[PDB]
Amino acid sequence: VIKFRAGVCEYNEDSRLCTPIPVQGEIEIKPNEEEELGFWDFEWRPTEKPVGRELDPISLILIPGETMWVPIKSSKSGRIFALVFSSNERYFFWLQEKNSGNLPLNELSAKDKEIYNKMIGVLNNSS
Amino acid sequence: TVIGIRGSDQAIPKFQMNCYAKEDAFSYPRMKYSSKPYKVDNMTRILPQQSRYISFIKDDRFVPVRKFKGNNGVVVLRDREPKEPVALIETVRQMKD
Repeated sequence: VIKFRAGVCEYNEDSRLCTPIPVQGEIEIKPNEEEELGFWDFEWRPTEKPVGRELDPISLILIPGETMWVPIKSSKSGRIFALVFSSNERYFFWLQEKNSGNLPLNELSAKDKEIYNKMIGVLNNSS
Repeated sequence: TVIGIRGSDQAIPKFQMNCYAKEDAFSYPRMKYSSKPYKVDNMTRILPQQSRYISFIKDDRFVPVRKFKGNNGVVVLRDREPKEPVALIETVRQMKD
């Protein structure tokens, strides 16, 4: 599946966060769990130490077609996966891999250049 | 192997339970019972016997129900006091597994 670098943070429906929130692993936005449905179940798993945490339902369901990648718009600190669906359902995936530095004009977040258009696409991709 | 393990999912808290054997973990390649603390009980050489001149400390968090079952390989200090000190230890398992 298309794979991504983050844990599964506190989804943080509101009250912008990424307080430390372990769940250190790789959450992977992927075509549900069957690799078929437009649903993206966000595949989380360490080969890592996530301080014994998941905060993910074995992977995180996504309602397709209204999913936009909010860059980390409503900016707080470094990266999270900021999946803002209804601005309620918002699913945040805790930044673990921070690479190529925090970069502007992609996510405005700690890990973007790769993962931004990865997260951009995977939410906006046809598959 | 002598490795702390747990009577639970394993924090691998390791300790050298220290009851003395005449030391054959010290009898081993380069390249009896004094009931005194044995030097070092954690993995390596041991012996099924040099196992069995050693006994646990009760004072750690974890204690076996079997009163030093006597078998190095089988390890498993049974887990009496988790989420605490006796720290944490891991393995390639814990890495991948």
